[PDB]
Amino acid sequence: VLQKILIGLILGAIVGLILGHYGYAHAVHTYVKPFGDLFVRLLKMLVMPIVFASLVVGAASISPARLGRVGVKIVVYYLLTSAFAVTLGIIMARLFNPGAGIHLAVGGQQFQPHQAPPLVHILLDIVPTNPFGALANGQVLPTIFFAIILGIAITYLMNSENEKVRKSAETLLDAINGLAEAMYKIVNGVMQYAPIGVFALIAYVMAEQGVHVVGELAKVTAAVYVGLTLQILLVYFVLLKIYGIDPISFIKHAKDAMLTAFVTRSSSGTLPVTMRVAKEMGISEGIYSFTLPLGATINMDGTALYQGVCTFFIANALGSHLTVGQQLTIVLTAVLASIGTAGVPGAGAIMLAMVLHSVGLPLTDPNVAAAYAMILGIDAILDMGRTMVNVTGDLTGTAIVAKTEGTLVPR
Amino acid sequence: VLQKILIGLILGAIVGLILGHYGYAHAVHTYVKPFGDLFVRLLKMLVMPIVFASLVVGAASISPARLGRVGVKIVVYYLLTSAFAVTLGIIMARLFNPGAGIHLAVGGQQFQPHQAPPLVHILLDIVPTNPFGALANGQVLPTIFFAIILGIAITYLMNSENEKVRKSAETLLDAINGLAEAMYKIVNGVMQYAPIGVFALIAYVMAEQGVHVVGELAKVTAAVYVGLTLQILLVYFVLLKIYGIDPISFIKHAKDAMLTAFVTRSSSGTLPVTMRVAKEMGISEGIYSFTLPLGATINMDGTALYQGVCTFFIANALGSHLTVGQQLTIVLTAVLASIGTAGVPGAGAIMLAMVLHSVGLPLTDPNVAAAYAMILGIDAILDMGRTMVNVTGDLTGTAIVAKTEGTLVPR
Amino acid sequence: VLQKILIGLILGAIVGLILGHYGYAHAVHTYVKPFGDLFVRLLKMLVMPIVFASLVVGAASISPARLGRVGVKIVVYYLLTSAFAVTLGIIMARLFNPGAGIHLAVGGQQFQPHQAPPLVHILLDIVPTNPFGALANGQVLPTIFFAIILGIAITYLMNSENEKVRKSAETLLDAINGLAEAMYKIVNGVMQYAPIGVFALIAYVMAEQGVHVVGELAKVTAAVYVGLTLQILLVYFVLLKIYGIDPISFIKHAKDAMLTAFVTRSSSGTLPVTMRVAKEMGISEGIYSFTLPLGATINMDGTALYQGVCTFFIANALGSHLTVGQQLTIVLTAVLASIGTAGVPGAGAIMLAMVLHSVGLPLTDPNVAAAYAMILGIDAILDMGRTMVNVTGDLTGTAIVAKTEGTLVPR
Ligand SMILES: CCCCCCCC/C=C\CCCCCCCC(=O)OC[C@H](O)CO
Ligand SMILES: CCCCCCCC/C=C\CCCCCCCC(=O)OC[C@H](O)CO
Ligand SMILES: CCCCCCCC/C=C\CCCCCCCC(=O)OC[C@H](O)CO
Ligand SMILES: CCCCCCCCCCCCCCCCCCCC
Ligand SMILES: CCCCCCCCCCCCCCCCCCCC
Ligand SMILES: CCCCCCCCCCCCCCCCCCCC
Ligand SMILES: CCCCCCCCCCCCCCCCCCCC
Ligand SMILES: CCCCCCCCCCCCCCCCCCCC
Ligand SMILES: CCCCCCCCCCCCCCCCCCCC
Ligand SMILES: CCCCCCCCO[C@@H]1O[C@H](CO)[C@@H](O)[C@H](O)[C@H]1O
Ligand SMILES: CCCCCCCCO[C@@H]1O[C@H](CO)[C@@H](O)[C@H](O)[C@H]1O
Ligand SMILES: CCCCCCCCO[C@@H]1O[C@H](CO)[C@@H](O)[C@H](O)[C@H]1O
Ligand code: NA
Ligand code: NA
Ligand code: NA
Ligand code: NA
Ligand code: NA
Ligand code: NA
Repeated sequence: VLQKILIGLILGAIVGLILGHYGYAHAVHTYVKPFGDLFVRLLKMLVMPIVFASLVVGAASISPARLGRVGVKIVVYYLLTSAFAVTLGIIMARLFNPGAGIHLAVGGQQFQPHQAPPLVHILLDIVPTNPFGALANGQVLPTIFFAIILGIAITYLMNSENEKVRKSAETLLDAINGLAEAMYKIVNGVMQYAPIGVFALIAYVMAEQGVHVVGELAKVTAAVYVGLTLQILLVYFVLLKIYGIDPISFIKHAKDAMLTAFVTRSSSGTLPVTMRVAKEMGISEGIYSFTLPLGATINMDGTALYQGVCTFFIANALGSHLTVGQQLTIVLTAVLASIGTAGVPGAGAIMLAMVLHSVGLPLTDPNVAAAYAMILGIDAILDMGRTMVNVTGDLTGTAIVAKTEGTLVPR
Repeated sequence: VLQKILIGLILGAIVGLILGHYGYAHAVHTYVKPFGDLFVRLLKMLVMPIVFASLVVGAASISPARLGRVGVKIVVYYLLTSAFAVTLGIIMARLFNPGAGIHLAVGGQQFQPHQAPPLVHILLDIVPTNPFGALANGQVLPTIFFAIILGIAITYLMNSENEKVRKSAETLLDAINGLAEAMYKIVNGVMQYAPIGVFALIAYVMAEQGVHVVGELAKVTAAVYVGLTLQILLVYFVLLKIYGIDPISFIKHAKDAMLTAFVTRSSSGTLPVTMRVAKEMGISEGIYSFTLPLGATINMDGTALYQGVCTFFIANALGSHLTVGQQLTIVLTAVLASIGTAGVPGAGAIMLAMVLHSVGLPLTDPNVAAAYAMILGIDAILDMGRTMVNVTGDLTGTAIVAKTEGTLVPR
Repeated sequence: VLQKILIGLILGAIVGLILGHYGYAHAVHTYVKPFGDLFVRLLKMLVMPIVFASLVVGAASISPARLGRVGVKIVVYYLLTSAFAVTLGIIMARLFNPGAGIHLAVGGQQFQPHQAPPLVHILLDIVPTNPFGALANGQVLPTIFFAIILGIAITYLMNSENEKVRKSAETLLDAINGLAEAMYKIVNGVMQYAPIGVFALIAYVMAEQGVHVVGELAKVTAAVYVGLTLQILLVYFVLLKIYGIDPISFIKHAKDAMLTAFVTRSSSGTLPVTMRVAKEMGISEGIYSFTLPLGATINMDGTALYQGVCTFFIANALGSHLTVGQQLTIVLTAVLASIGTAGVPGAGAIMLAMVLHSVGLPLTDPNVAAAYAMILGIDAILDMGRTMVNVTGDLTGTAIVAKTEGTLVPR
């Protein structure tokens, strides 16, 4: 029930700030957060079953050729929106000018960012050498790959002349479809707990980081969140309408994944809600079962935009000036970064470091590190918004593609 | 066949002691033990399939509400019996006074015990973020959690108005039930090898550690084993009868898991036998599929009792006196310890260290370490008994709960 | 299509050598190899599903007793052919005298070989303590073990008097058989990409290592490849014909796995092709589903032969002379080595080190290391041939056993 999570969101926000103000933050950490973390875990639990099972069923429902057209379409969409995101972040930064006048003292946290594996590696790894391992290690891309191959192959089998082959292929499908159906059913149950979860999650963030949102760090929050707002209005909404979708209808249907993403701060972990949203939008499983898990890992408009704003904040705080040529470099790098970290765990951190280095602000610089460490103080706050844009772009792309594919039913 | 394993148990015991006496222990290690270790592996092999599959089928057979009442009931039972166990160990220690007069020289083995993760962590981890990972990593609690959720959800699906949904849910169930049935079938085969396995296992223990059972270490063995005996007679038997179960009937049915636990020294690894025992007792799968795997990981009366006796042995050997207040502390800590190590691998070692530290005998003390190292010399001997009490308590709880739940058939 | 891969093999070979000669090797590394590596990954992807599923179906189709006779038969075959292989390598070495006159300077690469776990360990580990873990970790032997047990048990279940038990066992079988069928279907698709894959793979090897094949390293290549040829002609062919199989028919059917092994340099990774080959030979799934995965891990005639030739090359390069008694030692050790590394990852490297040490040439000797490092320069070249003999022996054994088992249909 929407009312209820919205109450949880609002109540938790304010109680978090109140308790955080009176230095009862470590109480919230101890006694409250747990109930939030549970919600997250409960959702994450569904991910690898619901992604795998849904895709096998989906991949087997529609023609390979359509799937491939779907793939081209969304990939292009994911690329363009990402590029506009990081761009919009630069604009947002140049307009609001966060991080300026800051003269931080070196010391405190240092980082040695992990290096992104080469692009070839990352592409190759889309193909699992062991699908059972990919499922157990929770690797989404390889799971996507195998699910599709298996689904396609199942369809061939069901067109066999030998009944025995047909029947055993049907059984596997039905079993896997049983699992898919089950995971959607479980989502409905989990979402009853959402109010308590949503409450506890936001409460903790507000109690911990709500307080830190002051001075220049408020400028960053503003720039970021105005940026994120603008991506939704000026990009998604406009696009949705161009392709004959009512933005309000979409929000109406999408609201559940959007709210879950915001608090959960997990694109991956919101997937089950996202995927149910698309189902309830009446989108073909042959589409969203592919696009949404893909988008969840490679399509992060929120993050892109943040990377722009963060690069400028750090540059400002060091008194660096970013030429237009450097601004170009940021966009390019941001786009490449998300491609070249596609499967990689903790890809957000790596990307940022790549983007920062592209304009000569290595995180291994003590002055850069001081600046970064400052903005990290409120990352949870930032992460909520940007995660939610991350998910919302997936549904937008999925909606748009679904819409251009017109009528589409199983074979 | 019972006769046969009892012969294996007895033959192996005596041949182990004979060979061990004549310094042919490393022969037994080399050429005999392997056949025992095989038996253990063969049983362990069934665990994660039979736990998962059985629970899905079970969770789907009975109402959630009943399952929850079942859960409350056994948890309470597991708590009370654990508390009495460790208590009975203290009593057993104060009566027999093991470890007294010992003045060990420092040196030899040292330990740095692993720390137990915080209680919140341990509770949260009951919920797997990846069930395929939990299955592959052999994590029982999270597997229990997911199995139940999946089973419940399958039942909802089978009440669907859409035939297609019903059918695919049925298929998944039947597939999983096939796997469950298969694992029970395999147990029957494995247990034919039990005589050889039981023989080799006990032979090795007697040949290695049988000899060490002398002086104060005999006092410890006595105290422990008298303790373990007393738990069965004064606790399980009495309880069984209060709840209208014949202790001899129970033993008659239970004997197989009891004997397997004793030699196998693995609660987890005995599970398949335990779970077959409960089936042959005619207990609802909706009950024992839940209670027995749970009890197997969190309900260890044998270990609790040992912890009591071990704390006193170490204290005695150092000339420490344990006030009544400290004795209280041991009980509490022992109980908490098993809760706060629920999922954790090598939880036995951690628990003991926690209990020892609770009364000011840290294992990082060279004098404590010398004392502990002494009792470790015969841990295999000790472990046999205590493992068997560990398993037996599970069946007792399961029997009692099953009995209070009265008539119970699938929906 | 055969024509096409043969064109890929030939084209790639020559273009590799041409580009390699003109110092464009790192181009081939960068822009070509990827397409080859993809082919390998695509095949590896099928391995654990197709091995597991095929064996369950197979083990359930034929009587345990037959399976056991099959097992004895192939094991014996695997042992004899291995012994002849390493022997033939010694002969090949004494005839061609590779490595003689070489006086290498110490320095460059050093190795500390991993130690093989004890034989008992390796045998025990055939039995998985967690089959889900064995599947996810891609452990073949334990997967073989469990698949067989599960398959046998399924058959018992299907002879049950209770319909419910029968039906749920059937469903599991059909589901698993669906998966098996699917993997074979996928192989057919993958093999359409083979021409491009085969091209890129060979191109890279020729561009990288083709050039290094000169002087004494040419002598080694010759000795090895003549050896490998001779194993096929004098051993497999002769054996095939003794047991009433036409060598050319066999090659005709086998060619696909042979060519895939050669380029792929992965016995494991060729399995899916190998297993399809045997199916198309009309061999019982109850046989090849067992023998081929087994042979793929423990039966490596190519490697054995190489080990012989490599031991002599190293000995020659150091000016060591190998007595007839030492030559005996090599054979024995080579045979034992493959047994005592059965499941072990990177078993090839370990085996070689064991064999080298058996005659007093430890890889930790800087002079030995220099010699070994030299031959490593062309290992890819060597590996192609020896991998292909490795696979071919599996099909030969499988064909021979299948043939001696006469008519064999499901129960
Ligand atoms: C459904 C509509 C309701 C939406 C409302 C849901 C709550 C959103 C919370 C944060 C969003 C990001 C804004 C960050 C807020 C920071 C709090 C703050 O400014 O506190 C500073 C401190 O009080 C001075 O020292
Ligand atoms: C079914 C009824 C048959 C039950 C019998 C099964 C065997 C039980 C073995 C050990 C249990 C614990 C007792 C430990 C025995 C230690 C042996 C011992 O005392 O030997 C000392 C040595 O001989 C002096 O130097
Ligand atoms: C189907 C029939 C066609 C079969 C053909 C497929 C290609 C086989 C390639 C290598 C095999 C092993 C031989 C190794 C060849 C080494 C190349 C070489 O000798 O080059 C040295 C260099 O040119 C001087 O500096
Ligand atoms: C006519 C036959 C076409 C078969 C297509 C089968 C499925 C196509 C999949 C879509 C391809 C588009 C690329 C999507 C891959 C994701 C990119 C990852 C970048 C890190
Ligand atoms: C079916 C009837 C539903 C009524 C309309 C509900 C619309 C709710 C609007 C939610 C849109 C965004 C949700 C995310 C909120 C993020 C937190 C706000 C702080 C920036
Ligand atoms: C009326 C709806 C109730 C739904 C209950 C669903 C299943 C209940 C499970 C039993 C709950 C009791 C607690 C058992 C958890 C194990 C404790 C672990 C401690 C480490
Ligand atoms: C159906 C007929 C069965 C006859 C009765 C069998 C009863 C056997 C008693 C076994 C009870 C405990 C088994 C574990 C033995 C532990 C080793 C003893 C040393 C302490
Ligand atoms: C009459 C009952 C026989 C049951 C046999 C069940 C299956 C037999 C399997 C074949 C046994 C031969 C040994 C093969 C094991 C592989 C050896 C690995 C060496 C590293
Ligand atoms: C069905 C018609 C097929 C025609 C006959 C095809 C026979 C091809 C012969 C291939 C045999 C070996 C294949 C591996 C080649 C290894 C590379 C050669 C260099 C040593
Ligand atoms: C406003 C909420 C989002 C709507 C997204 C529009 C995408 C339409 O979705 C499409 O609709 C077709 C017609 O029913 C179906 O046949 C297709 O399977 C489906 O993909
Ligand atoms: C003495 C061996 C242990 C017996 C345990 C008694 C628990 C009874 O078990 C119960 O029996 C009911 C009546 O048949 C069944 O309907 C229930 O499913 C079952 O849980
Ligand atoms: C030349 C290609 C290899 C041929 C291998 C010969 C092995 C024969 O294979 C056997 O044939 C029998 C008769 O059809 C079948 O009933 C058996 O299932 C099968 O194992
Ligand atoms: Na994007
Ligand atoms: Na996304
Ligand atoms: Na207990
Ligand atoms: Na237990
Ligand atoms: Na061999
Ligand atoms: Na092989």
